[PDB]
Amino acid sequence: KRKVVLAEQGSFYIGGRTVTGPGKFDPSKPVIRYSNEGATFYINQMYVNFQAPVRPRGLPLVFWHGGGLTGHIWESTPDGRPGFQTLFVQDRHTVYTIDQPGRGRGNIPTFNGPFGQLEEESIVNTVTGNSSKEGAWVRDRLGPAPGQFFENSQFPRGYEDNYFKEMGFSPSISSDEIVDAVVKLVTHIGPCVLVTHAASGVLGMRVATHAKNVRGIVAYEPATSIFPKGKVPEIPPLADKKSQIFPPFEIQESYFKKLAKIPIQFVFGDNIPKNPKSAYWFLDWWRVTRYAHSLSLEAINKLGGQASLLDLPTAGLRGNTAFPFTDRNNVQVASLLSDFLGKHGLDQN
Amino acid sequence: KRKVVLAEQGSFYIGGRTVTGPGKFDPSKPVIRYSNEGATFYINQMYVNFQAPVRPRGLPLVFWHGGGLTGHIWESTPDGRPGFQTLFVQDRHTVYTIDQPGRGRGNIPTFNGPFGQLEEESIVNTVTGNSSKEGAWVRDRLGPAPGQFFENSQFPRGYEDNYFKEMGFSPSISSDEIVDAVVKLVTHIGPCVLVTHAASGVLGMRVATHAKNVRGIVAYEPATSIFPKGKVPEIPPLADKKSQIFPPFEIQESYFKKLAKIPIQFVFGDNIPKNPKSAYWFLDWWRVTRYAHSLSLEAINKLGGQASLLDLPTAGLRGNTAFPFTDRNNVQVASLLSDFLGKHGLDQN
Ligand SMILES: COC(=O)c1ccccc1S(=O)(=O)NC(=O)Nc1nc(C)nc(OC)n1
Ligand SMILES: COC(=O)c1ccccc1S(=O)(=O)NC(=O)Nc1nc(C)nc(OC)n1
Ligand SMILES: COC(=O)c1ccccc1S(=O)(=O)NC(=O)Nc1nc(C)nc(OC)n1
Repeated sequence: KRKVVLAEQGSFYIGGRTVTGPGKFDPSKPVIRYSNEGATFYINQMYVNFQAPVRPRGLPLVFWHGGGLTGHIWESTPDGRPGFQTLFVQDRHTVYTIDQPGRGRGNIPTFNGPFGQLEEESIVNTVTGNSSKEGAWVRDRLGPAPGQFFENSQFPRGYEDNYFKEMGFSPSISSDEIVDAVVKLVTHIGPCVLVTHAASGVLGMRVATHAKNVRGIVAYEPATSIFPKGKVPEIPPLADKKSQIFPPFEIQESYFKKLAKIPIQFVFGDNIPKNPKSAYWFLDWWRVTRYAHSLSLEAINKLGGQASLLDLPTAGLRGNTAFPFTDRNNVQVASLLSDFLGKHGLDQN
Repeated sequence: KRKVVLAEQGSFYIGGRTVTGPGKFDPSKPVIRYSNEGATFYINQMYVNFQAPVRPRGLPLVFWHGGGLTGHIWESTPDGRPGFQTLFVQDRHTVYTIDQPGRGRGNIPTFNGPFGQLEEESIVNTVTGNSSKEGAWVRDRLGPAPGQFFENSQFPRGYEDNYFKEMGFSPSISSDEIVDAVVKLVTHIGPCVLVTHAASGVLGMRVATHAKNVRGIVAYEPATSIFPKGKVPEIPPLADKKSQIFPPFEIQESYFKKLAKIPIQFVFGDNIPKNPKSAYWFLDWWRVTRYAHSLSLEAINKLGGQASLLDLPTAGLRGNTAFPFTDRNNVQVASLLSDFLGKHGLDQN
């Protein structure tokens, strides 16, 4: 289960831009100084790792971590079992894993001065936000409240510290610049499949509308829905009658229609309530978010698309959290991803 | 050359602590708030990646990136050639690569509020520092000034964008907590060899004094020298008559003496001047820093140690920058590391 034969592996940086400070650089003066003087900074670049099997079959897969995460989530589970990177190299696909701009090995754009500030220019905000352990517990549906598990949970219990340690903040890089980096990667790779998660769901949909090389999308528990501009359907508030899900992203119809040209599957785990749940905000949020996604997929299919929603319990998999690819049954989740790739000819040369 | 066979690979988090905000978490209230209310945060943890060959021989190697870097520098060179991770798995060692706390996939400790601030506590400073491309160019001895290359340079010229994109800022995490994370890793792995670089040089020396499982150290271009407390020798200022090298780190003699029990090699590349160089601050800084290291190694050897300084040009390798393990001749640099491991039996079971 653990062995991997790689024809090659490596990593590289792609995308980003530069910004410059005032003045000029003098090599005779002391170089280590609290100064942006004469300085060029590379910002907003992305880190990319690849592992290629011997005799690859089908298209390369690009695994794109969710919000506050890194490519670690595709390498191993919190309890140390193989992640989708190993499983899909064994399945004879070349596997790319990224750390998007602002996360992990991607660039965090800060300089000499208050965080994110280059002289009088704010590149990213000095004030950050970040989830807590308690917030992530309920966001990821480990259970209804921090420290409590659903009876059926597939989470690797006992490895809570390892799991939460993988999460962190993201600086306020524009989503446009994150999408731009991945479009550039897709141009470099050629035809490929995006496998996204949570926050990267909407971003991968956007990439596909800018990059014909994206030949398929599988999105685990996408966090933000997408619709044609001016065609957002009625979406109810949450059960508290005060809160809303994330405002759906709206794109020009000419771009939205490109989503009808490739197979797209959204995958949801377990324990999303069918009925309003005012006592558990994030459970209710997932109910309405999943509903919004069902309408988004319906809109793609009304344009001639092939967009599907897979609820893992309907496939016989019970208890999955919002990270099904690191849960205890992740091999069975991977099997369902292999099935999708195979049906759509994405595992053939 | 590119093929690699792994018995297993993976990644995990280790080390760190938790800090908490005020109050209690309520799962019925909107979870996504600009608030540290009832929040627990994991901070200062380290990311660790491992790749194990089939039938390893000798001790595992722990590659520890320099300042502002990540484990990427051991994965691949800027022009995409195999890094030391691949080369040493091929050489039958299990290889660990880390992103230390504050860098890459390691934790950046920030919350809801100004960067680094958890309510009234400053976990790390809101004001950051960061090198520029121009500063790094001269720091790493690509040439005497930005845009210029030393004759016979082994830098992968043409891949400057890739190279500089791998560098970034570090938040003000205490060095004690960075050392602590690696001590914990060394306890987890067992007997091992540390391979350090620039800023991580002094940190690896510190780890060895706290961790008997460190059985050898190879340090590329270490940035800060280390001496027994009260026993720092006279070190001259730089040629500009005003600047100094980094204040040497001082440790109690009982800990310093632990450095005499293991083989230690410091490795330097090319173009460090033998004579004062007022016009090029960082070249002169390297001259005096290397001198200080020569005295540190002598101090270890006078306590019965096995410490040595390897100047790559004396071994027949010309043109190396301060990242010799990513230069064009990195295979030959790796061969010298294999030689060190073999001399001391660190490549035998
Ligand atoms: C991996 O999960 C997602 O991708 C994900 C999944 C669902 C919603 C949102 C995200 S997120 O990551 O973009 N953003 C996020 O979680 N932010 C956040 N911020 C605060 C301040 N508190 C909390 O509490 C949960 N969350
Ligand atoms: C990888 O190199 C080292 O490890 C390394 C090598 C030699 C010295 C220092 C470092 S460092 O990385 O700890 N710190 C550093 O470089 N800081 C810095 N800060 C500013 C503000 N400007 C510049 O200009 C160079 N440098
Ligand atoms: C690393 O060295 C330098 O950086 C370096 C150092 C000094 C001069 C030039 C270079 S160079 O690399 O930019 N370019 C170079 O050498 N060009 C060159 N072109 C021809 C056509 N013939 C010869 O030499 C006969 N040289």
